[PDB]
This record gives sequence, C-alpha cells and structure tokens, in this order.
Amino acid sequence: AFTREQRDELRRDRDEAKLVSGTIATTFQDYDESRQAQSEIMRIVGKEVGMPTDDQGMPDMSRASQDQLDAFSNALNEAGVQANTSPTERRNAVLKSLVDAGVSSKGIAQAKQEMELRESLE
Amino acid sequence: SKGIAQAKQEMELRESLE
Amino acid sequence: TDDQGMPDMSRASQDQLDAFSNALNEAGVQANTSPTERRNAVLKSLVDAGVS
Repeated sequence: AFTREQRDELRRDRDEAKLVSGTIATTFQDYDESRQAQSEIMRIVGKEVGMPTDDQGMPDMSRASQDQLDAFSNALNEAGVQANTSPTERRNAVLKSLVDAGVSSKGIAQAKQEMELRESLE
Repeated sequence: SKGIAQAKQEMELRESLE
Repeated sequence: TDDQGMPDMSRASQDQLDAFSNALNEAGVQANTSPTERRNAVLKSLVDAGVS
C-alpha cells in the first residue's frame, strides 16, 4: 500500500506538471492572439486616418503623417500604450489563472525559465 | 525550517505577479 | 558585387537607393540576419505542441 501511495503522488505531480504546461501554452497563445488582434485593429484605424505604416517597421522607426494626438480613436488604445508589450503584463496575464489552485514551489517557479524564454523569443 | 523558508519563494513570486 | 564581399566591405558605383526593386528588400534590410528573426522563424513551428 505505501509503494502505491508513493507512486500515486509521483503520478499526480507529473500530471500537474503537464497540465500547467498546457494551460501556460494556451494562455500565452491566447494573449498573443489578443495582442495581434488589437494591434491589427489599431493599424486598420491608422490606415483609415491616412498614415501608411509610418515609413518602415522592420528596419527601424521613422516619422509619419502626424506624431501623436492625431485623433481620439488612435489615443484610446495605441496598441497597448505605444505597443508597450511589457513583460510584467504578460506575466500577470499568464499567472492570473495559474495561482487559482493546484500549484506549489515546483510549479510556477521552474516555469519562470519558460516565461523568460518566450519573452526572449520576441 | 522547511516551511516558511521555502515559502518565501512563493511570496516573492506573488509579489512579482503584481 | 561592389568590389569585394569576402575580405571586407568597400564602395560601389552607387551607395543607396539605387532602384525601387533593390529598395524593396535589400536582401533582408541590408542582409540584416538578426538572431531574433531566425529564432522566431525556427520557433514558429516548435511551440505549437509537445514542448516543455
């Protein structure tokens, strides 16, 4: 009966690890999709205003038709405060449904490496 | 000793959340 | 080919804005093989599933 108890605990830990990994991955995907959706909505609004993507987005950042405060619609969101995809916001978004239950010191703590890596991706 | 000492990691993580 | 590509860099007949066709790409913005663009490209098909 104890070896049974021991390995039941081990299997519980492994299942919790896989579940937290899956929930983390889907939450990160959901947040990235939300960010790209709001970014593309803001870009649609901007092209409606008239600026054609400023001048360039990949090489560097340059001037546009107007710098700031062009219209209330542009300033309402600004794609997250001038595209301020701060890491802290992403950590808060992914941890908001993670500390609900069923996590311990071997949970989010080791997941911090994966958070850091996915942040280093972009 | 093996309680709050390691739980300080959990409190630090909670502070880092907000 | 400007003057040389292997030993070092050198001047050419024209410096920049030679034509619209070149200005369109410039071989990835002047051959900007940034590590971040390669990491994103390789990872785009990796984090889809089955990773830890």
